Amino acid sequence: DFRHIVRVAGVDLDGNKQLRWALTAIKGVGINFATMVCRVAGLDPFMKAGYLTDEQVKKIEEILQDPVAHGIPRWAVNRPKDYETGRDLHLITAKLDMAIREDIMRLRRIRAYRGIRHELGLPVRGQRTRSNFRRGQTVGVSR
Amino acid sequence: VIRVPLPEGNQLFGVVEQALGAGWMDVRCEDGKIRRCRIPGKLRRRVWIRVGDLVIVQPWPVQSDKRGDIVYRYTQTQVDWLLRKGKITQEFLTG
Amino acid sequence: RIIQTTGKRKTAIARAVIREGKGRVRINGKPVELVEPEIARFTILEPLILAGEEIWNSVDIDVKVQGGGFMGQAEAARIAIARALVEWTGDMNLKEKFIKYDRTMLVGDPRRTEPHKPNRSTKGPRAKRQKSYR
Amino acid sequence: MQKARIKLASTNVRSLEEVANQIKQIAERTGVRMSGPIPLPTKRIRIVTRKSPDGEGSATFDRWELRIHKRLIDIEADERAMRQIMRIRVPEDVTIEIELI
Amino acid sequence: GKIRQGFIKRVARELFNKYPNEFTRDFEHNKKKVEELTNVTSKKIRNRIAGYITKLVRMKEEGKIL
Amino acid sequence: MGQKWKLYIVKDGKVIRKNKFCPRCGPGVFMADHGDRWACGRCGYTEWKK
Amino acid sequence: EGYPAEVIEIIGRTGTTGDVTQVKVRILEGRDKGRVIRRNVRGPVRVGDILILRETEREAREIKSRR
Amino acid sequence: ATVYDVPGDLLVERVAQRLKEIPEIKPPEWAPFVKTGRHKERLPEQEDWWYYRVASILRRVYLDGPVGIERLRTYYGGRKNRGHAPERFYKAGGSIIRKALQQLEAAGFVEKVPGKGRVITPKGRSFLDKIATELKKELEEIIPELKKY
Amino acid sequence: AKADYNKRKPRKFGKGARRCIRCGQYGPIIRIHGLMLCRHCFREVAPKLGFRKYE
Amino acid sequence: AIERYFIREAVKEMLIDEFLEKELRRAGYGGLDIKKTPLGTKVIIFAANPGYVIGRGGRRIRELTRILERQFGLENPQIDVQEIKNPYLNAKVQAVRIAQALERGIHFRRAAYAAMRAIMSNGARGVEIRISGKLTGERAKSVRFYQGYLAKVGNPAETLVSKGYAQALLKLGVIGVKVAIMPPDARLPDEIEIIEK
Amino acid sequence: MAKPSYVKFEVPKELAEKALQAVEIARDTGKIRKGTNETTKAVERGQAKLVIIAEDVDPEEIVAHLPPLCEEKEIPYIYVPSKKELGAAAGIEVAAASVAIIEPGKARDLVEEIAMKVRELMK
Amino acid sequence: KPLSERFFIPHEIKVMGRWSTEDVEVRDPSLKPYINLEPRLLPHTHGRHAKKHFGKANVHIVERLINKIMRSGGSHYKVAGHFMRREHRSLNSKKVKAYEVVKEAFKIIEKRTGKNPIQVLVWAIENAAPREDTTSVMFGGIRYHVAVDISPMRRLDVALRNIALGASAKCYRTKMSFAEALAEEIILAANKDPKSYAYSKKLEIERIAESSR
Amino acid sequence: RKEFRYRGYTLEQLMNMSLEELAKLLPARQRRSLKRGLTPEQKKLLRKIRLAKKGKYNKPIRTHCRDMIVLPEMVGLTIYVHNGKEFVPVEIKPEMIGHYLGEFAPTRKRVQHGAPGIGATRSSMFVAVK
RNA sequence: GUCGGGCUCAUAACCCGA
RNA sequence: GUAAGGCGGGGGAGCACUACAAGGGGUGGAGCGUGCGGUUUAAUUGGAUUCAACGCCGGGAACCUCACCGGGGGCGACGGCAGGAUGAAGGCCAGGCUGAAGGUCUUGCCGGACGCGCCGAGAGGAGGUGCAUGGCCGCCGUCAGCUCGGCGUCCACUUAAGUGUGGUAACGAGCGAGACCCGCGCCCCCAGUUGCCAGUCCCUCCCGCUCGGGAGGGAGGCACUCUGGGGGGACUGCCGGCGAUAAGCCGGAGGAAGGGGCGGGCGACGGUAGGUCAGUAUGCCCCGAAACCCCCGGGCUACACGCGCGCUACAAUGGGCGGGACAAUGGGUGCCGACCCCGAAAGGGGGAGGUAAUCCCCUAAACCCGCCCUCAGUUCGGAUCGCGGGCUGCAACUCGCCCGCGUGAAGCUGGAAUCCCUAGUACCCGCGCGUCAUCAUCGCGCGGCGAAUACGUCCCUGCUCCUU
Ligand SMILES: [Mg+2]
Ligand SMILES: [Mg+2]
Ligand SMILES: [Mg+2]
Ligand SMILES: [Mg+2]
Ligand SMILES: [Mg+2]
Ligand SMILES: [Mg+2]
Ligand SMILES: [Mg+2]
Ligand SMILES: [Mg+2]
Ligand SMILES: [Zn+2]
Repeated sequence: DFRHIVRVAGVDLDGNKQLRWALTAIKGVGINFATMVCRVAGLDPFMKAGYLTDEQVKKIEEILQDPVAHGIPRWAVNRPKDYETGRDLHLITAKLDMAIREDIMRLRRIRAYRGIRHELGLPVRGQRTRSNFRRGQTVGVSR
Repeated sequence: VIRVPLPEGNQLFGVVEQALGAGWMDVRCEDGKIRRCRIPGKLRRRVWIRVGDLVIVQPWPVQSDKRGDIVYRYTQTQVDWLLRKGKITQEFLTG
Repeated sequence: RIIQTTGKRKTAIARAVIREGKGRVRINGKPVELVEPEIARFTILEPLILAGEEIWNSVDIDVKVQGGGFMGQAEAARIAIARALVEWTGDMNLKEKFIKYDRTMLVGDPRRTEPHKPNRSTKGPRAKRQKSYR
Repeated sequence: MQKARIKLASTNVRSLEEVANQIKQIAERTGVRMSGPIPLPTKRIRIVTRKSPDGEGSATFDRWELRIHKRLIDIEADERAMRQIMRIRVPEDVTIEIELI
Repeated sequence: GKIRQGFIKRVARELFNKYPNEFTRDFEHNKKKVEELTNVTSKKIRNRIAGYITKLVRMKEEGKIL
Repeated sequence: MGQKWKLYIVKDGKVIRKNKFCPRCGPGVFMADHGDRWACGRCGYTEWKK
Repeated sequence: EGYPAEVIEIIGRTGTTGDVTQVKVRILEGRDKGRVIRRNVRGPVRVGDILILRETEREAREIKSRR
Repeated sequence: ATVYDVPGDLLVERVAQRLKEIPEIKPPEWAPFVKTGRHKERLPEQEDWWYYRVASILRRVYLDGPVGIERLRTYYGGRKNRGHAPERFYKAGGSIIRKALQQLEAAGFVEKVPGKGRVITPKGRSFLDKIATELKKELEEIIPELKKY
Repeated sequence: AKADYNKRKPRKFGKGARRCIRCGQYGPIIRIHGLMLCRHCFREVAPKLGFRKYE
Repeated sequence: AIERYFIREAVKEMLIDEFLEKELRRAGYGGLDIKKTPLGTKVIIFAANPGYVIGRGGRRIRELTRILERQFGLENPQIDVQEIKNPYLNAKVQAVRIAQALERGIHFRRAAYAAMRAIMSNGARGVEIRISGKLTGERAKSVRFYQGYLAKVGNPAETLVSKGYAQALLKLGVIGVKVAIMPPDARLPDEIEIIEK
Repeated sequence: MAKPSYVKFEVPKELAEKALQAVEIARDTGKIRKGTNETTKAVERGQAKLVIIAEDVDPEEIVAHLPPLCEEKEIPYIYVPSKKELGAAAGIEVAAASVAIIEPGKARDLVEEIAMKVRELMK
Repeated sequence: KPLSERFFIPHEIKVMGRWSTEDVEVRDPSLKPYINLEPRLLPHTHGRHAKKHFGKANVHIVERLINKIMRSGGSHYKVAGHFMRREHRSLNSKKVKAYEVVKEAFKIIEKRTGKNPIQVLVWAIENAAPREDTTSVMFGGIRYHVAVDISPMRRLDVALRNIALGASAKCYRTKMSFAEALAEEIILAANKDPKSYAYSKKLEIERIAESSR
Repeated sequence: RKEFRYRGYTLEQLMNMSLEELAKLLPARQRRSLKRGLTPEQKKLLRKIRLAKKGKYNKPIRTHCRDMIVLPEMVGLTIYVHNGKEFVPVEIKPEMIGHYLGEFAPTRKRVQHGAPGIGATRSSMFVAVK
């Protein structure tokens, strides 16, 4: 009954790892958050992912669609207090990066100071730029 | 605005064609007449001139041909400063 | 009758007390049979293990140690225990064996750290920065 | 009774022992008990400061220090002794404090 | 180098050829008889004068003084 | 330095000062006549002139 | 392999930077067994040591008058 | 026998198992989603991590007198991995310790000294010393040197 | 009034809230155990306060 | 605590003394000492000519106490003038006397020789004067005079030699003076005698 | 106190003397309130004792303030011949109008004579 | 891990309480008075020797082995390829850890071979000690590199350092640990096997020393 | 996706909220700054924006206070902000509320680099000073 | 041959990398 | 021209981990913290450039600091002039200009003598000059020199040393070295609170049920530790061998300690036109209604690039989770905050005791035991960015610090070159003070754990003496 590749919520994940570490392959889940959803779905976080039957994948995917309505606190979600509505949302692989893209386009529309630094590709959180952050290539005077 | 040795009185601009040695430098002036400049005593110690750098000089009206005298020098900060205002034209350096 | 002695090792003072008994020895309340870093348990056992299963089973010792660290307290306890065992019994064929083996079990160690000087001053007296010509 | 408690403190350690000994005398000449001068830990204050006015040269420092010595005395409350300890004429750099317990 | 100092010798001689029978070959006797015959107020300085006097009394009592 | 001290509503036969006093200080110090309020002059009052 | 020798006298410090020492050794088994020769050693040496050497006929070049 | 006669961690392991019978000790319902301090990085891995912390706090006021919360936070602190900067010590949180002491107090094992902290009652001394004796009785079967005392 | 534009502002924290008692400068001021002096004025008047340089 | 009391009363003396230097430069200020009795203190000022410090019938002293009570602490001050104990062993005074003789117009080699002669007459062991400024030229110089024994390095030359410094402003610039004296009862450690019978 | 181009009455010389010479002696002893537009208010309160109003002010608008107001107070006053002497009697060197004072010290006999003279004479 | 081995109580003065140095035998007459094999229950002397000339002669050999692995590796000389700069995760002043790895090495050596572990170590530190070398000599003006002889104390020091460094490379970024890489080095040296590091270094020293006689 | 909503509230809806029920919908910085009150200069600026909003003050609004927090009273009008030398027009739109006022007026000019000069490398230092 | 870094108080000569 | 002896790729002797030799750890290659040169700007304020410039000017700058850029507004003791009690200098309710302002103006009141519209002078100046000075400081150098009433100060040997002993046209001296001062390690006397608890005695509680063992209080005592005033102890003194038998040097006993006992303070006559006029003092030259004094907003925090000093790593000589162990220096009234309650955390509300051996900061980390990971760009590494919650402050966008969830860059051991260290030292690990309203990858100190090698040479890099 063992399976070598299981597919849960989009991406398919390994079958010879501990369930808590196979769920990290999803972009939008870390190790602190995967432990929570294994403890809420009610199954051990040390079992090998390949032993997941179908009902358990269904429960996991359900918990991934609204974590607050199942027991996860609301200080432990991906983005709390959504900008369009005051809900508490946790987003994953394909809809997470679209949110960040729109969050940067908003700052670029009004021409804020933090959206222009995104335009130019320069440091945004106030670092110093004389000695580090050197991504370009050398220049000379003469030899 | 700025403290630059622009033309003040009877000034000239020095762009040397060749150094023969012994204090004589020959400049390719827009005049056409080859001016053979010399050196005073105050600049032969603290500053240091070479070939190809625009400098300032003072001529003497004697024949208005072989004359000239440096009294101050130009930096690298100013060589391209004296171009945007159009005070001097660069094409006489390349033609 | 009872006796009491002293031992010191780099900011670690130890006070021991000996008397007639059954053979049990406690250090701060812990029996020496239960001390975890074995390299520290074998240090406080030599003065006893070198005197035999005979003198060991006629005394009760208890040491009060404070200061220093887990290895600077074991040697303080050892000095205290040897200095006490050499007085209770009062025989010198035992003081002989305590000096062929280790002379400091009975005279002590006078070494302390050295004040640091100013070039880094937070690394040591003689550690300095890194020179740089050019 | 009432075990008055005198507390001296000073920087010159020589100019302290003589006041302590005056009090020791005054107690001995009379009939009254006294707890000998109890030494409390010295309180040295220390200040490190760079030695040059500008910033050139290697950096070398100073270590200035000021030490302050303290004592403690208990004594029974007798007018024959209290009166005598009131004309004792402390020197200038000696600070004295009395308070009944 | 444990070189003897200049004023140690200069006094250790001056009070050995002035009282040439008041110093024996013993160290601890000299140390006392030195502290009372001079105004030395240090302690490392009377130890060294006592040592030099001992070395003088053991050389002049055996033979050739140099 | 010119001359300006007049128009106190003062005549001959009798005198009736035009601007009243400032209650804050005693008598003597007069009032202002801006046209909407009575301004002290050096005290502090905006009682909306009577 | 190798015949041993016993160090009985030191002569001083040779070496381009003061590292080797010249000594006088006495062989004690093999073809010679008793001849006294001179050799150079690298390291700290006492009297009474026992070196292990592999040639027994080299006779280190004499030192500059020991001084 | 007392708790001075045995190794501490084997005792804590044995005491935690007994603590699962007192119906007053039960983990708060925000326990599956927390870590124990700002100096840690990941959440506790064993499922009964509550019982170990409680049973370590009980043995902790037994042999350290009247003690309060802000001193049990310095014991349960540690070193931090704060990125590119050098390591540094920090205290621990408070709720995990406060709930533990309140639940122990409701069990009867500790109590409150007015203005000094918390002590252990005769009932708690009985509880710990009995288990310590039960542990030592089976630790003389392998080290026959603990027989003496 | 013309007496409102030569008058300072009363800071109470910052480098401009403490100045040397003897020189009058802002910056490197010792504030240990009360004393309030430049690091330059202390070093030249410490022997008269009673400090000594033992070690 | 207590150290804050011990070093709050050492700064008041320092400020009062440093003000009195400037104020009483002439007539030769020597030094002071405060005595704190109940209900008030007692200030003593060892000048060298009480005539200038007291005033005309004592009208300078009124101003002095008014300042010493308003601009400094000293809730109830009482001044009285004195005379220096030994003016020729107090280098901090000879520095000022040489400085004044300079800025009055005397050559810088008569001043120093006269001063050294007086100090070594009144019974000192040895003296050292060092005058360094723009004397005789436009480039600075420095000269040095000395007479007898004088320790320089070590603990005995930190407690036994008395030393002072003073400026002598002139028409061209300043000139620094530095004097140092060793009193006639010194006794270095090097000096031992044989207590004989 | 208007210009002499105002026929109020005649002016004698004795009161002039013993009232213009009444100021210096009262100046070295009291508190002086010079000028006109200053003590108009003090006499509005009525505190100034011996006011001394002259006849020199021109033009005739700011000139008659007290003669309309003398009829409501006690106004112990005189008339003054000219101005320079009034500036010299107290204060400064300008053309003065009414140098009124309070508390004439040592100068009360002249008060009792000529002040009550001018009181009983006219008002 | 078994409590009978976690709480260990010795009753006798043997080295580390487990093995006895009575029938070990130093065959080499040169390295006889420098290999110390006296009773010495515990091997830790708190560095009281490195103050007197020729002092480290009376220090038990097991302790010299323990002191010479409290290092990081090769920090200014490449050893078998690379540098081995291990900062902040080296056992530079941790003696407890070095003591444990030497104890575990000895427990593995006693099992694969079946002999007293110190007999094997004393065999190994004689096959790794070289007896010829090379240096320079200044004389009249020039130099030229020659052959010299090695004194026995230096032989012992070089042998021990070479065993330490040879064992300290087989455990670098490899699946093998350090307690067992320290046993695989000793077992291999005492067999005069080429795969060693300490034995090969003696061969390559003696060879290029003979080349220049 | 056509109207602007901040937390589910439209503009004219979040416009008549008070200053304490709104600050629950702002980030932590803005809430704390609104809770310690407006500084007197921001009070003089708000006193002048509420005139320009009702009927009066047809005259360009200028300010130095780069710390003002864009609030739903200021949506529509164009104010000028001092960037160190000039007053820069910053028209206020929804999606600006919450942000600081200086966040839309830059203070340093963009740097477009030239060519290294003498001393820029270790090969041009000692061959040029003579 | 070109840019960059090393060695020297600094330039030449010399060593290394792109 | 802005104040008319030393050296030599010569010879001897002697030294030093900022020299080598024998060793331990690294830097140089990747990312970031910070200082510098250079480019950019309205300004990105200045000084320092081999050792001896570059976490240096105690320089961790949000306002102030501040010297820089854009704007606004103030100040001439004192002499003598225009004018001035018919009222000089000066102050304000409301409203305009304004970033905001009785600063100016509209509007009318007030105060009672002076008077920058004028002339001379004067305060004040982080304005020039450190190449006009004083004071202070770094380097030759803690080297052995520099001189007085060419020699003496040279030669042989000796010393850390111009430190000593002999021979000497030399004999006597001074300052520097030494002596001197502060700590550390061993023993004794006097002291016993706020420090200490061993032996006796009362009282309560717990365990194998108590014969034994343990834990807290109060009665008592200075026994031990400690605190700090005074004393002792070590002198080449004793034994053996070199050297003359003298100066001295090697080895050993006894000793807590051994050959300046170990670690620090104190830097001669002079030079370096070395640094500082931007710590204070000061001559000359310049600004003097401005280069002086204040207030608002920007800047020193910009970023194709070359360099210095560091922090974190490239994994098993480890990462994570849960348990268990042991310090010292210092600081506290504008401040330290035990103890109870609220929160998941940062944090929030009450609040004893402390002006100090009395109460607080203050149950350190590396280390040990159990389980998961198994050589992989990973359960290594933690830059970079999104959303949300807090603290200090009059003010956090430029441009502060802290917390939770998410994202997951280069990096798989480093070319030529090059630095620091000789014993409780170097390496590894955390802590306290300074600066401080808030902010430590820094300076200065503290303890924890604890080695390898050599007791030597003048080969390289330097310095001191005699000679040529
Ligand atoms: Mg080159
Ligand atoms: Mg600023
Ligand atoms: Mg200079
Ligand atoms: Mg010299
Ligand atoms: Mg210069
Ligand atoms: Mg800066
Ligand atoms: Mg990780
Ligand atoms: Mg900010
Ligand atoms: Zn100052």
